[PDB]
Parts: sequence; C-alpha cells; structure tokens
Amino acid sequence: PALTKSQTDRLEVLLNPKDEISLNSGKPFRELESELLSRRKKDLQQIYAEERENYLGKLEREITRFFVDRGFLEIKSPILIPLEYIERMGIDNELSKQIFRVDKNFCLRPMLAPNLANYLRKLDRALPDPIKIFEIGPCYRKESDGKEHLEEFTMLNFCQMGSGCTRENLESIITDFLNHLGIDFKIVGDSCMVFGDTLDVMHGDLELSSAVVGPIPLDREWGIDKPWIGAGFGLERLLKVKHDFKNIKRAARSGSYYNGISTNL
Amino acid sequence: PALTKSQTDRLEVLLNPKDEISLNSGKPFRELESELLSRRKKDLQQIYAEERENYLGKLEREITRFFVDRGFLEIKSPILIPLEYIERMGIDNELSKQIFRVDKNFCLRPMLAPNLANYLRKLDRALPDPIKIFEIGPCYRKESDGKEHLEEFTMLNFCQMGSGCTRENLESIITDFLNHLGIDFKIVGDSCMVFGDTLDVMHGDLELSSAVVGPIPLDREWGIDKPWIGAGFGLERLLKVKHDFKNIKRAARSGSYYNGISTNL
Ligand SMILES: Nc1ncnc2c1ncn2[C@@H]1O[C@H](COP(=O)(O)OP(=O)(O)OP(=O)(O)O)[C@@H](O)[C@H]1O
Ligand SMILES: Nc1ncnc2c1ncn2[C@@H]1O[C@H](COP(=O)(O)OP(=O)(O)OP(=O)(O)O)[C@@H](O)[C@H]1O
Ligand SMILES: N[C@@H](CCCCNC(=O)OCc1ccc([N+](=O)[O-])cc1)C(=O)O
Ligand SMILES: N[C@@H](CCCCNC(=O)OCc1ccc([N+](=O)[O-])cc1)C(=O)O
Ligand SMILES: [K+]
Ligand SMILES: [K+]
Ligand SMILES: [K+]
Ligand SMILES: [K+]
Ligand SMILES: [K+]
Ligand SMILES: [K+]
Ligand SMILES: [Mg+2]
Ligand SMILES: [Mg+2]
Ligand SMILES: [Mg+2]
Ligand SMILES: [Mg+2]
Ligand SMILES: [Mg+2]
Ligand SMILES: [Mg+2]
Repeated sequence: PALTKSQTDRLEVLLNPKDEISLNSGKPFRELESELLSRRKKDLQQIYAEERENYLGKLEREITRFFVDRGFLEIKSPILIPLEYIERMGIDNELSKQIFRVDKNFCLRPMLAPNLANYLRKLDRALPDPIKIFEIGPCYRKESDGKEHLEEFTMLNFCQMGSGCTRENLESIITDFLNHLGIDFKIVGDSCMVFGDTLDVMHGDLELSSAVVGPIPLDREWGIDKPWIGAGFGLERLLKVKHDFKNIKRAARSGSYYNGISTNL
Repeated sequence: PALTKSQTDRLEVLLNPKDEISLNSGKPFRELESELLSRRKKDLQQIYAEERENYLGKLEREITRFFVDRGFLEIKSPILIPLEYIERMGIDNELSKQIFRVDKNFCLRPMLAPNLANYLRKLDRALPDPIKIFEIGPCYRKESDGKEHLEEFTMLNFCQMGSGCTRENLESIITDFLNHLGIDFKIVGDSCMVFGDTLDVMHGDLELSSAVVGPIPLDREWGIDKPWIGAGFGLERLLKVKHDFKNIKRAARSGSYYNGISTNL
C-alpha cells in the first residue's frame, strides 16, 4: 500500500505536530485518514467547548496588553494606503512588485512603518517625551516562498521617538517581549533597502523581526527629526514557532485551518 | 470677526461633543482655536497617561469576550477574497460598483458573510449542533455619504446554524448585545438585494445592523442546508452612538483622529 502524492498531501493536511504517526508504515491510507480525521474532530470539539478564541486574535490581544502596560499608545491605522507612500519609503520601482495595488492611487500596506511615522510626527506636538506607540494589523505582500511567507499576514510594529532611543533599549524591549512569549532568539545584523542596517531577531533560521535604530536619511522625507527606534514582527511566524507548525499557513487567516486544525473534516 | 468656512472647518475638527462653545459668538478665531487646541492636547495627554487603548481595538476585544463567553467561536478569515464570491452572493453586475477590486480575480471583502457561510458549512461536519461563530474585522465599500459611511470600516457578524435559529432568538441575542453596550435601539423591517427581507437594528435614523433569518434561496449556492440566523454590525457606527460623534470619521481607522481627538494639534 504505497501512498500517492495526493494521499500523502491529504494526510499532511490532517497531521498535527503533536501527532507521532508514520505515513510510510504500510498501513492503508483509509485507516490513516480515519485515525487523523477522528483526532482533529476531537481537537476542534474541545476548542469549541473550552476555549473558542482564535490564535491570531488571542495573540494580538496578549501583545496589546503587553505594550499598553509598558506605556505604548495603541494605534489602528488604515490598511488601504496611498500608493504615494511606497515610493516615499525608498521602495524604488524588488519589494515594489510585491505591492497589491488598489484602483489607481492606493495600495494595501506592505508594512506599518509609514502610518506609524506619521503618528510619531503628529503626536510629538501634543505628548511628552518619549513618544511610544504600536500597531498590530494586516499587511500584504506578493510572495514566492510558501513556507515562512504569506501574502496576507499580521504585523506588530512598536516604536519610540525622543529619549531612550538607543540600541540597548531597543534590544531590551525585544528581549522583554520575546521572554514574555517564551521564545528564544538571537540578534544578527542584516540590511534592507528601506531602512539600511537592521537588527534581525532570529529564531534559528526564521526571521521573527527586523528592528532599526535611527536616525536614518529617510527621516527627513517623513518629517521625523528626533532619535527613534522600531521593530516589526510577524504574528504568524510567532505562532509558527509557538506551535511548531510545519507551514505558516497553519497560523494564517484562512478558511482551510482553524488554530492549526484542518477545517476539511 | 466673522469666521471663514476654512476657519469654521478647522474649529470643527478641534471641537468635541463634550465641548459647549459657540463658534459664532464674535470671539476671534485665534482665541477659539487656542482654547480648543489646549483642551485637545490635555485630552490626548490624559489618554497617553491613563488608558492608551484604541477605541476600535478596545471595542473589538469587548465584543469578542461577549460572544466567546456565550459560546461563539472566534473567526479571523481573509480580508482579500476571490472576486468570484461577489457574484455568488447575488451582487449583480448597485453594491457591485462599491467593490474595491485587487488584481484580476480578487477583491477587498465588502462584508463578512461569505467567509462565515463557508465556515458554517465546514464546521457542521465536526462540531455539535448548534454551530455558533462570529468575526470582527475590516470591510471595504466605495461610498458616497460622508457622515455615516466609511470606505474602510469594521464589521461584526455573528451567526448560528442548526437549532435555535428563530427570529425570537436572533432578536434576543441582538437585545443582549446592545444592552451590554448600553445602546437603545428599535427593530424595523427592510430589504436588501443579497438576503431579501432583513431586520434592521435602528438607533434613531442610524442603521446599526442588518439581521437575517434563514433559510434563503442563496443557501444552496453556498452549501448551507440548515436553518440559520445572522447579523452584521458596524463598529464605527456603534462608537459614533456611544461617543455622540458628529462624523463617523471620528471613530475610523485614521491618521487624522485618535479616539475622536484631532491629531493635527
Ligand atoms: N510575507 C510575509 N508573511 C509573513 N510574515 C512576514 C512576511 N513578510 C514579512 N513578515 C514579517 O514581518 C517582519 C518585518 O517585515 P520585514 O520587511 O523585515 O520582512 P522581510 O525582511 O522581507 O522578511 P523575509 O526576509 O522573511 O521575507 C518580518 O521579520 C517577518 O516576521
Ligand atoms: N460604508 C460603511 N461604513 C461604515 N459602516 C458600514 C458601511 N456599510 C455598512 N456598514 C455597517 O455594516 C452593517 C451591515 O452591512 P449592510 O450591508 O447591512 O449595510 P447597508 O445596509 O448597506 O448600510 P447603509 O444602508 O447604511 O449603507 C450596517 O448595518 C452598518 O452598520
Ligand atoms: N517591516 C519593517 C519594520 C521597520 C520598523 C521601523 N519603523 C518604525 O518602527 O516606525 C517608526 C518610523 C517609521 C518610518 C520612518 N521613516 O520612514 O523615516 C521613521 C520612523 C522592516 O523591514 O524594517
Ligand atoms: N452585511 C450583511 C450581514 C448579513 C449577515 C447574514 N449572513 C451571516 O450571518 O453569515 C452566515 C451566512 C452567510 C451567507 C449565507 N449565504 O450566502 O447563503 C448563509 C449564511 C447584510 O447587509 O445583511
Ligand atoms: K479499514
Ligand atoms: K514540526
Ligand atoms: K490569509
Ligand atoms: K489673542
Ligand atoms: K453631537
Ligand atoms: K479608514
Ligand atoms: Mg521579505
Ligand atoms: Mg528579511
Ligand atoms: Mg526583515
Ligand atoms: Mg450601504
Ligand atoms: Mg441599509
Ligand atoms: Mg443593512
């Protein structure tokens, strides 16, 4: 009873990291699927009976409490943004072809940074130093690596402007944040076209975040005239680590999985 | 000292419903703006010091707890959906020109209903009767009435399938929900092209929700074969009522207002 690719694919959809079953044992496909179908139905029934909270929603609310309690202002900015923002962020016409365009002059935001830069500039006229804000929400990029990449994902970006915007403080916040989530990490240098040199938060070979210590030459284009620090995290990658997901689609907005459990049962 | 339209507009941006000032008193524009600028700066500084939670985020989390505690499963489905969903929902090629199209075959969802219909169908194969789910998230419609309409708004849709899907139960949930938020309402009949007859939840002349008691002929197109009930609410309209906002843009995702306070200070 060798399994076809279509049969292995269907078993992999039903398989969860907590399972310890071999698909290549010689057991017939009919009894592997039935066993997996039964476990996943029990998993969902237990979710429906005792938790009912969505993984991505629950993680957003946990992160929201963490940063609100540490003095950061909670932001909810537009997801549909001017196409003008893209070229102003230094995305030359690369990442520019990853943009989902809407009508003629607008697009789906590929990051939170530009909306947050605007808020920092505006809030600095009213609030005392330092200015601390954060946002969690959908971002959109056309991608070509279906394993750690989604086209529709969830970003956290926290940032600070004014005093205390040092590398050591930025690392300290990242450390407190990931220690709160129970995720081990290392920091390695990297570079992107938008911000220059970055501090990349790595969990093994998985990039959890890119963080930046300003100032950078891009600040003038956005009216930023003070020291600042910031970091962007992918929530679906955080869930992938936390739940040992093989595929990041297990954690994404989807009609095909609920909290890592297949919905095709 | 008569005020120009541009001056009245700027004062209205700075004015909050709790204020009791006349713009047409004869006081010079310079001292009306300064007084309003000072009050709004104090409002934001107080927010930054003692709350820091975003109105739309906080309302989503309050509603989420309400429905999770009442046995509803929390859904987070794609915001970018197939264009195919639109014609299948009965939106003939009206509301069809309100759709924000993305690339060739996709669009920004104008409602949560189609994703939730799919989840009801799938979950019914695994979970016991009745199936109770809900989602809160962005929806998108091109609009032409800048007072109670936004192009980017936030929808709550809760729905149930199986037993207990009666008009009286649907009204009972709506009543418990709005009584929890402290909003008075009345129910009046209406009709839309997608679902047929609707029960519209009205706060005065403001439509807070359209609710539907199935079955409807559209069910077959989506594989729904059981009684069901559902209702969609606009969160920005709920905030407009709760905070006595003159304009619904005070409550929207925006870089121009934080929790109803102008950010151009
Ligand atoms: N397509 C995507 N799907 C899921 N998460 C993403 C995606 N793109 C970025 N992220 C997350 O957003 C964070 C900040 O965005 P950033 O621009 O640094 O991504 P990136 O450097 O392009 O990531 P990668 O090199 O993995 O493509 C990343 O560290 C990652 O966790
Ligand atoms: N453009 C919008 N901006 C803000 N909220 C909206 C918008 N469109 C719909 N809603 C909210 O979503 C709920 C359910 O959507 P529905 O399709 O019933 O809206 P609608 O009947 O088109 O509303 P209206 O008649 O006010 O345009 C509405 O009751 C309303 O509260
Ligand atoms: N996904 C991104 C996440 C980087 C976050 C850094 N930005 C930030 O935290 O917001 C404040 C801010 C934004 C923009 C500007 N600007 O443009 O001058 C100044 C200040 C990445 O790959 O690094
Ligand atoms: N903004 C909308 C909100 C209506 C909600 C009703 N729908 C629902 O609650 O989701 C379950 C569901 C969805 C679709 C179908 N279907 O298409 O057959 C069957 C069942 C309006 O103006 O009424
Ligand atoms: K058998
Ligand atoms: K694994
Ligand atoms: K998605
Ligand atoms: K004066
Ligand atoms: K008012
Ligand atoms: K908006
Ligand atoms: Mg990338
Ligand atoms: Mg990278
Ligand atoms: Mg990066
Ligand atoms: Mg309408
Ligand atoms: Mg209506
Ligand atoms: Mg309606």
